Amino acid sequence: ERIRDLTSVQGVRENSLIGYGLVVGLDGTGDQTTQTPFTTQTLNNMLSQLGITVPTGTNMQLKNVAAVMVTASYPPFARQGQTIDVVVSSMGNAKSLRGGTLLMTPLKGVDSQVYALAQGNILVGGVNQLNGGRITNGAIIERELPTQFGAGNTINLQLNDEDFTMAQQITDAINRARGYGSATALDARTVQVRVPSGNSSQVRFLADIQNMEVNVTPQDAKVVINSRTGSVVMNREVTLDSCAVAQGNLSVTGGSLQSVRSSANLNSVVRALNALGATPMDLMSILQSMQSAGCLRAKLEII
Amino acid sequence: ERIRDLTSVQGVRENSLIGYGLVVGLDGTGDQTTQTPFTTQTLNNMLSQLGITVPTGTNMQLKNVAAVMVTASYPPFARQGQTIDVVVSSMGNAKSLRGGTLLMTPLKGVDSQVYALAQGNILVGGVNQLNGGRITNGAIIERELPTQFGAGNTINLQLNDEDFTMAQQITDAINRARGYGSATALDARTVQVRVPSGNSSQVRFLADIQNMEVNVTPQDAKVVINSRTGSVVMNREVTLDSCAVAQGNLSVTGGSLQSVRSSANLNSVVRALNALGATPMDLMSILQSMQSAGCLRAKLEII
Amino acid sequence: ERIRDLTSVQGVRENSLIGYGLVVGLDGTGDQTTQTPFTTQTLNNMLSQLGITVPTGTNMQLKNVAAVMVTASYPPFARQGQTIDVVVSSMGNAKSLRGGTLLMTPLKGVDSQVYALAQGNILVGGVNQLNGGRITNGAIIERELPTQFGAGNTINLQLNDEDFTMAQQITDAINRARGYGSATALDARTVQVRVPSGNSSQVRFLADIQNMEVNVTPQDAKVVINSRTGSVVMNREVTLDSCAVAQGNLSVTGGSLQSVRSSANLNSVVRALNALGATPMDLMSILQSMQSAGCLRAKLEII
Amino acid sequence: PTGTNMQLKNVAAVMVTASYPPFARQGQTIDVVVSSMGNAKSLRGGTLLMTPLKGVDSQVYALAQGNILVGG
Amino acid sequence: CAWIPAKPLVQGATTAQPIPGPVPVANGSIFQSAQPI
Amino acid sequence: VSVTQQGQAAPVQVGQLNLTTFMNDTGLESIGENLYIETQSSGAPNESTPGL
Repeated sequence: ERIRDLTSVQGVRENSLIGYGLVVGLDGTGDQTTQTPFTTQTLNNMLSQLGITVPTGTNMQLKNVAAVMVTASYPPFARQGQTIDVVVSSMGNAKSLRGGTLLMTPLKGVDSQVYALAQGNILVGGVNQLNGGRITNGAIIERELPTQFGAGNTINLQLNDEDFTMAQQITDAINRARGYGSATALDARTVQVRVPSGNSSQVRFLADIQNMEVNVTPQDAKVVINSRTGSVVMNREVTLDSCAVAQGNLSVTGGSLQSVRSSANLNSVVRALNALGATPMDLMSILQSMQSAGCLRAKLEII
Repeated sequence: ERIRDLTSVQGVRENSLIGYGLVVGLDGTGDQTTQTPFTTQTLNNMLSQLGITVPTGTNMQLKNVAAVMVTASYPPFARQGQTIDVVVSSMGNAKSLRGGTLLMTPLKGVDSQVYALAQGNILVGGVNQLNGGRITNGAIIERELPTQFGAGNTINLQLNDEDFTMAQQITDAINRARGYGSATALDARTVQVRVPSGNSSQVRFLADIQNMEVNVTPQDAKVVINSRTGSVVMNREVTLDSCAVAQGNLSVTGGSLQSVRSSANLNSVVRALNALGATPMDLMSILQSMQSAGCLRAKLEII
Repeated sequence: ERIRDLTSVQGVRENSLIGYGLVVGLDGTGDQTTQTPFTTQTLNNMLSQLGITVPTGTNMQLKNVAAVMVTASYPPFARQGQTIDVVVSSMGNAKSLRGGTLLMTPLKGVDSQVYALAQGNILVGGVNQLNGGRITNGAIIERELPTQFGAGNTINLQLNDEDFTMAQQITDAINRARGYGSATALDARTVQVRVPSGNSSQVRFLADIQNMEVNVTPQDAKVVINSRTGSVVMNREVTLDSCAVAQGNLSVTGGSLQSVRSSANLNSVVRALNALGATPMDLMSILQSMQSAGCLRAKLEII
Repeated sequence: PTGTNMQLKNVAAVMVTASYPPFARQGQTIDVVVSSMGNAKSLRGGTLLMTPLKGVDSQVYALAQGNILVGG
Repeated sequence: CAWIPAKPLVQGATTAQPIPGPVPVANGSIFQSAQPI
Repeated sequence: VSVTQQGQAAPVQVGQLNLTTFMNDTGLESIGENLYIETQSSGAPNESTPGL
């Protein structure tokens, strides 16, 4: 059950759907409608569609209606009649969408075609975000996408992370499990697999391939630094080289220059860095300086 | 597993993608839209695309919408349908993006072509940055880049750091592992490797090469000084020469002139510099003066 | 491993790259944009490139955008696809760049050609500088420089410090290690080395030469005085001549005239100068007066 | 545009001085001194942009760019 | 009178074409200087 | 708001000055310099064209 966790099947992908709607039933926490003319304009549009023509010159000050944007994911092999979850986000000067209801909303694709219709009740946590909510099974699929699955005798497994070693390992595992020339590698990210012609046979082949177990070879050493959240993460391949480190208000537990020993595994690296007595914000600067000097034998990525 | 940590494969590189978008669902912490006309202009553009035409003369004062810039990395051998992480950063006078949602955003390359589409929910730490966030698997790849991998019988390993000794060591290791004329050195940074013609064979060759172990020869002595963060880092090759040092409010633990002994290894250097009793900010000036005089037998780099 | 620390190889040099960019995602600590018109002008340029045309007459008051200058180093034998670190510095009236993101920035050379593209997240220490930051692997190399390495049978080792004795020592070491006429000296700074024609052979020759050990002969006596930082550094070759010294508020530990004995090594000099009981700021004037008189048998350099 | 008010706070105009060593060769690096020229308060964490270093004959002999170290 | 040929005050060509720059040297430096005067 | 331009024989419309009406006017909070902030006792500012 590792191949399904390391790769994705070519043609089996997700799309993004967007749409505009109105959320009603709020407890006076909707749009002000004086700074958001589109709310009243679209409410008048809906009323006109339903058979009510409000005169153009009239002041409408609503409190229970909010103009919202609805986002959804079009799943692979989606069929009409199926339901998907949607996210509803306020667009202007609304206060809360706690007990609102989303009216009929057409969800358009990138090609500006309706692929789903959204309508349901919003669930809002209520420190919690008030202007955003989620509706489970809130949209029904209305259009279906053609696909080439089942045509041809080749399917590509696309690795989540590029690696020649992992691509070769997956290819060798498939060849060890299902014949000599069952899988070949095209690059560091794509493995081409030969499958029998048809739909059911390819589904069977993919079902056998997906749950296969592949031992993950060691990746590249990498230290991920998030300055916006104040976090540091080091994987198991990080090593250290011996060198001296000095930083403000940090001293030997003594002098301001502290030795850092040569470290081979991650436990040694953690011990050496904890001997410094550094706050993670200080550890960020220490790690960047050590990468500049050359002690840190890892790829420092700031995210 | 050291060659993969010391070099990069020619043609296996990452690109940078940029785009503009709108983030909705904020709790009154969005753009003021009076000092940022582009937010309202692009919201009107989106509404017009969706079928709603707000009259040109109208005052729109939103609070839950922020105009943002989205940045992403195009991975090597990227295939359409694959997902990548994106970074979302506010552009003007917005207060927070804590619970926002990124709408459909096309990510352009340097050639101003769409290579990915971004849409998802932002994660913001919440001392923490409020105007910046990250969306994991927030963008789907839409375009693929042609490449020459698998063509020809030559591939170049490019060292992260230039070194004739390390280039020769990598060349000798490859020749010791995979035949006489398997690898040759072109300069201090590039090692040319002969591979069989084809795609699968080159993937196999790179998989064997990448995890090979190479003993790292000693680099150049280097002292990295970061005055903006107040840090000093010295690698294992730094030595010291005997000389006298004087600085304000520093004295023998006595006279203001303190002797610094000749030091061969890093432990001796650390001991000699800690005998001075110098704060790291004082140590920066001391090290610069010693480099000027000639005691410091290392390359002093200010970063 | 001393020749690599004493010399540099001809043609193996570093260049400097500069560029202009915008940093977004700040927490209200960006440019005021009223005193920095170029920030808004370049933001409008970027938006126009992305497809958004903000009308010329409009007031844009941003808070999360700062105009920055990006500096980088082009390494020797740089290849496209490789990543380098960049420094990001604010240009006008910005308050902080703590959690900012650098957008697509072309790094130009002296010839005004793009050699790299910079984009990433800034790391700022946070007494610490707030308007300056560093991005590790923040720029990808896009252009490559032609070079003459591997052509001809001559390569010049350039000493960091000019010295006839050190040049002769390096020449003699190379001749002792790799044949009779392998290296010759051209001046006090340059040593010419004969290498076989080709690329791999010269890399092998330089790999053998670089890690060679050379005993450093004694340099010129030198006393470095930094009045701006208040430091004095004396190397091991400094000697003293016997003479009397008088200075304000300094007396025999008695009379204001104190004898300074003739000193041969550095320990004797340090002892004689510490017997004076002089503050380093007083020691600066004392040393300058002694150099004028002739007691100080060293070169006094003010840095 | 020529008519515009620019009031900066993070930029200082500076003069850079350096020493050309004996037998200097292109590609070699030297130390430089950076000194403020008018009404600036500090250069503690500044960065020097691309600066051509001229000789007495008004010819470029070096290019200066780096991070300044100030005692403080 | 106005048809009599005359020599203008500013004789010769009134424009100059830029000369293409010298070929850069293969030394590993971006800075390339024209032949100094 | 209309502005006359030289040569042009017709005023050019620039913008509408809208007046804000409150349902409880006494409950506004006086900031000082001739300005009032909305208050929970004087909520819902209604922006309307003057005269209606």
